[PDB]
Amino acid sequence: ARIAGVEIPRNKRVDVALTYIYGIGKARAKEALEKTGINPATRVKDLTEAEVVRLREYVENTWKLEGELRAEVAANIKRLMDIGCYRGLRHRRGLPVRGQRTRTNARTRKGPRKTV
Amino acid sequence: ARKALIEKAKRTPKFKVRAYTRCVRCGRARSVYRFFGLCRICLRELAHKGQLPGVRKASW
Amino acid sequence: GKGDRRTRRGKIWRGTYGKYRPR
Amino acid sequence: EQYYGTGRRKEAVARVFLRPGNGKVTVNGQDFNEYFQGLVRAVAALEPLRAVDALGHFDAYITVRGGGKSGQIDAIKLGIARALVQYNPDYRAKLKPLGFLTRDARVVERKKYGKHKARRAPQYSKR
Amino acid sequence: ARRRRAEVRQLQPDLVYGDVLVTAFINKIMRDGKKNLAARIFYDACKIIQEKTGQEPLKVFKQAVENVKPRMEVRSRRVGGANYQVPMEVSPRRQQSLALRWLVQAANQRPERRAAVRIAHELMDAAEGKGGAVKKKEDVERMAEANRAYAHYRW
Amino acid sequence: IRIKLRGFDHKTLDASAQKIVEAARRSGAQVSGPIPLPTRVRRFTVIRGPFKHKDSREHFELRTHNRLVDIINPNRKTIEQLMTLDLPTGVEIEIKT
Amino acid sequence: PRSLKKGVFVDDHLLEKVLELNAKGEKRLIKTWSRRSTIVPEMVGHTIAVYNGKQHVPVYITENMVGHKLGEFAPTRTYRGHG
RNA sequence: GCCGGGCACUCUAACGGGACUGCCCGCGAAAGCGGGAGGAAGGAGGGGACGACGUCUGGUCAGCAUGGCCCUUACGGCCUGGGCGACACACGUGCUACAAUGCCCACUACAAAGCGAUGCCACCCGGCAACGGGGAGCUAAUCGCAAAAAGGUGGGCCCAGUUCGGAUUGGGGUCUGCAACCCGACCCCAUGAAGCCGGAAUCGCUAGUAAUCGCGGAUCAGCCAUGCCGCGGUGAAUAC
Ligand SMILES: [Mg+2]
Ligand SMILES: [Mg+2]
Ligand SMILES: [Mg+2]
Ligand SMILES: [Mg+2]
Ligand SMILES: [Mg+2]
Ligand SMILES: [Mg+2]
Ligand SMILES: [Mg+2]
Ligand SMILES: [Mg+2]
Ligand SMILES: [Mg+2]
Ligand SMILES: [Mg+2]
Ligand SMILES: [Mg+2]
Ligand SMILES: [Mg+2]
Ligand SMILES: [Mg+2]
Ligand SMILES: [Mg+2]
Ligand SMILES: [Mg+2]
Ligand SMILES: [Mg+2]
Ligand SMILES: [Mg+2]
Ligand SMILES: [Mg+2]
Ligand SMILES: [Mg+2]
Ligand SMILES: [Mg+2]
Ligand SMILES: [Mg+2]
Ligand SMILES: [Mg+2]
Ligand SMILES: [Mg+2]
Ligand SMILES: [Mg+2]
Ligand SMILES: [Mg+2]
Ligand SMILES: [Mg+2]
Ligand SMILES: [Mg+2]
Ligand SMILES: [Mg+2]
Ligand SMILES: [Mg+2]
Ligand SMILES: [Mg+2]
Ligand SMILES: [Mg+2]
Ligand SMILES: [Mg+2]
Ligand SMILES: [Mg+2]
Ligand SMILES: [Mg+2]
Ligand SMILES: [Zn+2]
Repeated sequence: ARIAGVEIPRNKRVDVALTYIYGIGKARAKEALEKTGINPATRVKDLTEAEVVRLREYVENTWKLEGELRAEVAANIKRLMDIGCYRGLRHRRGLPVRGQRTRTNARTRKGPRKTV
Repeated sequence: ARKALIEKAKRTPKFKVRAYTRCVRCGRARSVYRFFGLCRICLRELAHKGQLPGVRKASW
Repeated sequence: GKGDRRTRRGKIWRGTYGKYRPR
Repeated sequence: EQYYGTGRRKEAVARVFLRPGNGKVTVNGQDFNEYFQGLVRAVAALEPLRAVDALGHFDAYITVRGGGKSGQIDAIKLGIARALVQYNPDYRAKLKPLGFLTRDARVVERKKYGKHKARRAPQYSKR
Repeated sequence: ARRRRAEVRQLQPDLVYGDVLVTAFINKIMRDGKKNLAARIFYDACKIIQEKTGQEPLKVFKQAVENVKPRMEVRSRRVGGANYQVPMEVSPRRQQSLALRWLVQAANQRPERRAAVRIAHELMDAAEGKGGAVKKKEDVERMAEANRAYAHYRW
Repeated sequence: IRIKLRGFDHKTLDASAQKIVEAARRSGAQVSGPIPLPTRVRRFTVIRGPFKHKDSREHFELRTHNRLVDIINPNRKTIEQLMTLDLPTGVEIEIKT
Repeated sequence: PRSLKKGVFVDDHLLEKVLELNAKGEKRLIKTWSRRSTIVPEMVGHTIAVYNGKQHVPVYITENMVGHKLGEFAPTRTYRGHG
């Protein structure tokens, strides 16, 4: 896989493709293409192996991405769950965490309706 | 909780956040207009009587 | 869009400002 | 030297000035086609001059206030028509059959309490 | 409705062809009261049936209109314990409405990606007696012909 | 040189808005007329009954009409006689220069 | 959250009890109604009884659970599920 | 419109006029009905205010009033905390969507009604930003809220669970407030769920209406407002 650890979509503009990475959004895309002087409009198939490794090297070195990103956030909930925080019990009982009503909706955390 | 509440309402509190308006005519805690000092019920009652200066029904 | 805060149309909906809707 | 009619439509008010000249038309300090660009509904505002063959014969200074671009357009369409009737009283024939002198009181209806809008009622469920 | 028949709204003739029928067509195209876009959408297609077909746009439009206008339709009527589909002539008023409606409806069924083009090609197909716009009219007519049995049931 | 006239009822505003303007028009000399400024309106909308019944309200309004008059060429014969004027209860005045 | 420019909030009266005990060496029990408080570095190792509206809940504080509020460790609701 | 100068025009806001089947043809015993004219307006001009005797032993002893019945170291009262915000589920009203008649960025137009002296806050500066420090005007047709938005011009996206959609969560900040754990809003980085147009069934609207677009106000420290009361922009289809 190309960058970073994943193979971003060839045939799209280089800035959109990057967002197909866990950890890089629209902001971080234009932000990587600034500090490398790479045209935000060009199709990924049309990068130099030079442009590749430059764009490659910045992104991988500045930000935590794919695997490790998931890993910390995991550990972040891991600890929150394990200290017995209120936000912990909500993760451990699988319910929502941010002061939403649960009497209705709440589905995205709860899952499909378990009818009775 | 009633008369002790209209009375608790006027006295200056333990923190200024706790200021709440009580309709000066009947003591209603809800729907109290700043301009008159009244609740939407008394609002209508005094008005209909014609004891509210300059106040009249809107028709457009 | 109208529910998407990170856009122009989105912040007009809320009636607030930011990088995604400047004043 | 000049001919003025008052044009109204909705919240839009039209101060229109007819003056013999090439056929130049101006709204709020811009050329007509600049101020109404891409508005297909525009070219019809300059209709009453076709009612009496005035396409080239007059110039126009025009201010406009209130409403929107198409409410402002209909006011103009009235005002230049309004202004012609003074420049030549005999122009009444071939202006009334076009309804160019008449102005419609058609305006946005009051939002009514107990409704979503002026008429859209809230949706209702019995059983 | 109940008291007196409705007064048929006379439209403003379109500014590009002076036509009271194109205007109507526009409105059936117009979503959300955004006529400006719907006007262009039509007008662009005129340019598009100009490119691919060198003759008057308005001419393609009016024949296609005529080829989608249905002369008969069946219309419901429950006599007894069944709802009998009675055939009736379509008034010129209604033919136009259904034709203009199906034109746009069939137009929006097309796969080409821009609204201007969809209108163009369906008008290209409709004036030449092809397309879904007709596939609706033929359907409506066979349905009517099929029930000449119940033809005596006219109101 | 400025007179400002403000009340809740306009038919008593225009009475007093003319009366002050007649006075200065008497004792010299310039009256720039009773110019009626736009009214500032505070509507009150309220559910009719004391309990529930949301889809039925009543509309009340309060009209604070405005007036302005300009006595331009002073003539302090006006400076004394205005200090004695018969301006009815429901109306306020503000005097500037 | 609590505006960074201002303070890190602890109810005056409770902070003192921790600090008094710090001198003497901790720890007795601390019945409190201070949910609005922040757990604060001086509090580690103490055992604080937080009022959840009902009970005084015994919470041993650790080096890991510092930046939070107290009441996050005294649950306000009892829930065992349905059915 | 910055100064002279003017109130003509737009306007502001009070007092009038005007519309009455009054005129014409006609059908009619009449009242009226079809048509014609003049006229901005035509046959109740559009909308509003306004709801008969009664019905529902309708609703509200929790806005208030009130008979009576009941309590008196308490069924009264003061406080700190919590609950009213729970969640195997079911229903009502809604918001935002599933996209190209669309999404996004830049530049560029045209409303109205309101609101505002520990109030709205021009403008300048620090900040990606919410905001923060300066600071002018306005008891407000003067100053501010203020950009209206859909629209127009240009450019990008190219039919993809996507540059559609913005829920869920992680991390970091601003503000209001004594205090945002339960339980506020907002800003930013990252995460980017369901959803490809909805089963039986079912709602609204007859024209400046429906649909779509933004703006304000009441309550109000802040706000869970996508609610409500209004306001304009654009603007249909159809009634045999
Ligand atoms: Mg990404
Ligand atoms: Mg909750
Ligand atoms: Mg009482
Ligand atoms: Mg409060
Ligand atoms: Mg109150
Ligand atoms: Mg988006
Ligand atoms: Mg939409
Ligand atoms: Mg044009
Ligand atoms: Mg409207
Ligand atoms: Mg409702
Ligand atoms: Mg109901
Ligand atoms: Mg069809
Ligand atoms: Mg005059
Ligand atoms: Mg009649
Ligand atoms: Mg009963
Ligand atoms: Mg009672
Ligand atoms: Mg009683
Ligand atoms: Mg509740
Ligand atoms: Mg359901
Ligand atoms: Mg809702
Ligand atoms: Mg729903
Ligand atoms: Mg996905
Ligand atoms: Mg909170
Ligand atoms: Mg996306
Ligand atoms: Mg799916
Ligand atoms: Mg698709
Ligand atoms: Mg849809
Ligand atoms: Mg549907
Ligand atoms: Mg069915
Ligand atoms: Mg109706
Ligand atoms: Mg306000
Ligand atoms: Mg607010
Ligand atoms: Mg919430
Ligand atoms: Mg709003
Ligand atoms: Zn009251």
